[PDB]
Amino acid sequence: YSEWITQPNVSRTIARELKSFLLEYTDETGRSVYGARIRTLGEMNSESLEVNYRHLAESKAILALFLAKCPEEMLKIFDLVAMEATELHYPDYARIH
Amino acid sequence: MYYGISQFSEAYNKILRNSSSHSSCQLVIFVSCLNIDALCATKMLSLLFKKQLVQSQIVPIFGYSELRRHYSQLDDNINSLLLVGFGGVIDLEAFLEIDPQEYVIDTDSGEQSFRRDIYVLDAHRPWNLDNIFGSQIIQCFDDGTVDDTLGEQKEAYYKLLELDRKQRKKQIHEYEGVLEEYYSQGTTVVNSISAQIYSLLSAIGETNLSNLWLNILGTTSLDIAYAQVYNRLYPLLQDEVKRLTPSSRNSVKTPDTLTLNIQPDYYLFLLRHSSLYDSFYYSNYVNAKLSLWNENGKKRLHKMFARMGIPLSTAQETWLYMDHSIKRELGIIFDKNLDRYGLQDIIRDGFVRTLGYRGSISASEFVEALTALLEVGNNSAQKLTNLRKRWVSNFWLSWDALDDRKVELLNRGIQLAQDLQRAIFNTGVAILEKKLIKHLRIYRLCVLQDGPDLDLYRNPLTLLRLGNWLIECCAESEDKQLLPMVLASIDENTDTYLVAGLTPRYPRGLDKKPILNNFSMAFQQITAETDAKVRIDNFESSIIEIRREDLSPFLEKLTLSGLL
Repeated sequence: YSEWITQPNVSRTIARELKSFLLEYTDETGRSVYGARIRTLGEMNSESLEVNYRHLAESKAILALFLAKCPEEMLKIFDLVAMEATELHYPDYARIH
Repeated sequence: MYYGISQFSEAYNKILRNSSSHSSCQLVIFVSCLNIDALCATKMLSLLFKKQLVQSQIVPIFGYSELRRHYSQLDDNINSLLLVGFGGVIDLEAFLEIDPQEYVIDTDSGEQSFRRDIYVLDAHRPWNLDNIFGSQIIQCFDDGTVDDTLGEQKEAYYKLLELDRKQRKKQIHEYEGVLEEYYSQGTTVVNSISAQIYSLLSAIGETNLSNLWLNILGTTSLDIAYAQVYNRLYPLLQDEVKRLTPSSRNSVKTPDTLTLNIQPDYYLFLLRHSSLYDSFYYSNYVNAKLSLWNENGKKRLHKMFARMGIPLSTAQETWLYMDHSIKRELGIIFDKNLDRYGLQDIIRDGFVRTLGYRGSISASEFVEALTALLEVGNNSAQKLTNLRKRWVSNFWLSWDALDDRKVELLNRGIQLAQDLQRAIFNTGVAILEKKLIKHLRIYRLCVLQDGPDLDLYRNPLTLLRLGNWLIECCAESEDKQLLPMVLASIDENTDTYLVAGLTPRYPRGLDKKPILNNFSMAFQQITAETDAKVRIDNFESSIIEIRREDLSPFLEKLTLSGLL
């Protein structure tokens, strides 16, 4: 699996995939989950984003499989994606963490 | 009218002719304490009389009762008084029990002269017309309002005075109609007393950066309650800053350089002494816009700093040690963001003074320090008097803080200002969370029955801090109608409520004609009708104090009145 995650086309695809997941997965109210969690993350000036795995297993479940079988590579990618998502949400959050 | 702004020189020349000598003290200044603008005007005036070496006495006075006492014990050698920051809105010739024939001398000619002058330096309106026209002894320093506005009332006063049949009936009914429509106007401040003294200093040729700074301070003290007057006066202050600023450029900061810039002076609370976070958090306007008295507004303020790219720990640093790059970039960081939260009126240019190497201070911060020193600086009638004595004594801590030699006293003022605003804020969230503000049909009512820091609000200026904090919050809401407010607070020691009648006002950024305070005469009418025991001697006559048992009948009679 790690040999697959580290293939650069696969890596770039995975980055787009997780970004799409964060921006489009919602509560049954239609409210974006990680939109609201990122909003809260910045308000707390936190370095941590709590991604619920069951959400990732509901949509783009292959990424949940890679995350289970190969977390060290996947979490590096997902960290970059999460920073991208919150930098999109808050400009210059790179100054805070 | 009595002395127009073109002829303040003539009144000052009359002062030096009558009541100046090496021989004796002859000039008394009564100044209303608990008034920053009156304080700054008196400081400017005292520097003038020091330079001209005029022997004089300053008396700080709380209210009209002490005024009548202190006037009564003046010796005939005192042939000029200056009344600063009060007295224009009451018939002083009647109230001080003047008979002009007791003071008249040297008629020759259809003419008179008098053994004592009473010059009045007051910015409150409507003028009492017995002062402006009736009296020959009272001498008001007019801003131009009389000549601009009161021609009909002038004609009505003189014709009614002349008019000791059908024509007689018509005329007397007409001019009583005019005068009883001019009176029962709500009270309002139209100028800064300090700017009037500054115009006098311009006439005499006495302007300098010290007197200009005092004028800036006295004018800046009006900004919270009387925003339109501050906006009227601000261009003239810019002119004078540029006229008196030196010609040097690339001026290296040097321990002797007094500098007085116009520069961005945001509408945050004690920015250069607070942290950044606290200067947002304890600002009246920020609290009003964000509804910061609840956790959602608190979340919004955190959201703002996060979006600005400011770490919260940096935001909470005391401003001197707060990151230099942020301090350079702050104007950009605000410009990019504060419209996004509707806080765009935070952006402002204001007067900032920095002397040598000992920091920078805006007029906003400086008046906050001075007010805090007035508020918290140092059997019932005796206890009340011993409290008013503390406030008369607090005047001299604000006075001495105006001197650069005593900046440790200014730092006392800064610290007291922070802790006072904290007390105001906690009382405010108590009021709004427990929903104390009862919405009576004509006006909103808020009565503090109990709570921490209750023993501060027996001071009028602290009560007005809380009133202004409330009024900004109500004004910046969309759902609420703009209505007058009564704020009251029990003193458990004297067993009397101190009660303040407060105007509403528009949102801070909007622009319409001014709103007047009509609690000033409504309280008088209820006082005149009632058997209750209520004191109405404060110079800010929209403030009264009343026994606890009498309040609810008083408020019931007030809300039955149509005058508000």
